[PDB]
Amino acid sequence: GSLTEDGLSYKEKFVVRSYEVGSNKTATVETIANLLQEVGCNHAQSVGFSTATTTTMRKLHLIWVTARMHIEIYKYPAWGDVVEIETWCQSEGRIGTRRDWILKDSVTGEVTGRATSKWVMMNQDTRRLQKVSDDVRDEYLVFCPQEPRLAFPEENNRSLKKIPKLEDPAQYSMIGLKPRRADLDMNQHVNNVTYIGWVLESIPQEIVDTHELQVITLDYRRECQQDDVVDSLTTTTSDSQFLHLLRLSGDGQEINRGTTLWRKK
Amino acid sequence: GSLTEDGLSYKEKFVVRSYEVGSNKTATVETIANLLQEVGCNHAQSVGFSTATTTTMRKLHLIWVTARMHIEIYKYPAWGDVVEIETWCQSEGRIGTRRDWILKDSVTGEVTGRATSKWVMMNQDTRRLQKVSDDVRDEYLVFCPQEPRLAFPEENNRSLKKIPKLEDPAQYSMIGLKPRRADLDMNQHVNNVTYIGWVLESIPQEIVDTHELQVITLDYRRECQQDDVVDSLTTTTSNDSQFLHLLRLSGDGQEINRGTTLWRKK
Ligand SMILES: Nc1noc2ccccc12
Ligand SMILES: Nc1noc2ccccc12
Ligand SMILES: Nc1noc2ccccc12
Ligand SMILES: Nc1noc2ccccc12
Repeated sequence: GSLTEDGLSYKEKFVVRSYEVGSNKTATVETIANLLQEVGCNHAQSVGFSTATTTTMRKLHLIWVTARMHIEIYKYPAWGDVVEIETWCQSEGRIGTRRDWILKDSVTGEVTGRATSKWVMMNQDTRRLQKVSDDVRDEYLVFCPQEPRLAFPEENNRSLKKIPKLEDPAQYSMIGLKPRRADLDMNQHVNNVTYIGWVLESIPQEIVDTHELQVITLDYRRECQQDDVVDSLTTTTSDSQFLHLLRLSGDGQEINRGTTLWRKK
Repeated sequence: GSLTEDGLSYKEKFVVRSYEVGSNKTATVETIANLLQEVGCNHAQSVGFSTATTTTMRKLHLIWVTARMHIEIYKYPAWGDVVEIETWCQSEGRIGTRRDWILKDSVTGEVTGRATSKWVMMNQDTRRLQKVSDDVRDEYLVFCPQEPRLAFPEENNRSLKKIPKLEDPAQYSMIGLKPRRADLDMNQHVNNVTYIGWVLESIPQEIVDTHELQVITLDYRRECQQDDVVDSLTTTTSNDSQFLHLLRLSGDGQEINRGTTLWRKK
């Protein structure tokens, strides 16, 4: 992979692996989400982030945390295909930052997918959110394009729509989901992609067999600890559309809410 | 990746990814096992296997299934490091075939790991095992070296040791493990690497925090179906710690796997 000529975005090519594909022999949405996080990490490393916190963030024990992930796939790359992904960051004032991605077929150059994410600053010890200071902002502004560059430019598009809370009883559910060591990242926290997999666990297999996932929007509210147990709830709201909720199996504390849009194969 | 000059083995280089590493910022044994299966698939594709069954196997509805996996790691590659893996197959008569792997640091060229696996032929529909026929053997012999080439050449080496059955009560356990869609392969069967992860779930976190996994041997006896629930059992059998492992169905206690692990103090 490499930073582009202007040093304001990063591109990397990936060959889809045998274990990364589903029954259609194309990459799963979890493989795509893993590749988006990989190209994001390689981008941070390439612009100087130590092995993505700035000097002032490390001093104040502050970290970036995902608030929302939104992915739209037009065509999933097949096993053996090369997919090229370009990513960049942009500040959205004191609220936080946005990381965007564009996925392309390396052979044709056509856009096969796009993604966007909202990141907020959190104190790693107290878990208190807080806005972005001018000192922190000034440290990372030099790595972002200044004119707006949006993967989702359309005025008030799917990536920015408010998501309601699923009301009991859910139409479908998958209960007692627990993370194993492979679900954790290098910091022993549950990987963000695991939550996407858990959301998808409550979609009936008949939908997965006759449809392709087109759009997924996920809000992150609270993290699942290594010893927590999760229930995944889904209700049809309609192409098929679903409303999703992940909550702790015991007291019902919300961890995530989301929506999915599926296209008939 | 590419077949070597003689066309009897295959090599591929991998850059270790950020999500593929554990708390030590080096690749997990499950990432290594996934890379071994990836280089194995690329080897089958390179020698002509359709997207690894031969013409006669497809006609008879026969497939290769793993009976045993054995992995020994000297050094786990760090995040961003390039690891080179070489793999080859050898027939072991009518019993089945063996696939071996060698892992190397691409920068130094030193051997950082090795692995070996035993594969048996099974009818896809009835699940009945069988010896390999001469017709099937003749179709894949041309892709294997004829002189023995062993990743584990040693005399009474660990890769061929018989594994006993763990007796209740287990010292440690992790109950109610279920596969999710990411645990399935392109044929909707549980991926072999998932079973390694489930075995490791019952190792106490204190061992994982103070030791590095050196050797893992796993026998495969029965597959976990998409709607089955598994219990992972572990008992210490021992600077080094050794454990005996058992995976069984949560309900009736039907064995799916048995294994052993060897851990060295960090
Ligand atoms: N999950 C991630 N997407 O982009 C990133 C950039 C730096 C670190 C983590 C990520
Ligand atoms: N990892 C990063 N690359 O560019 C950035 C700009 C702002 C915040 C983080 C990053
Ligand atoms: N899991 C595997 N290791 O090697 C292989 C070769 C062909 C197909 C599957 C595998
Ligand atoms: N996938 C394969 N590459 O070489 C082989 C030799 C024997 C059996 C299978 C394979």
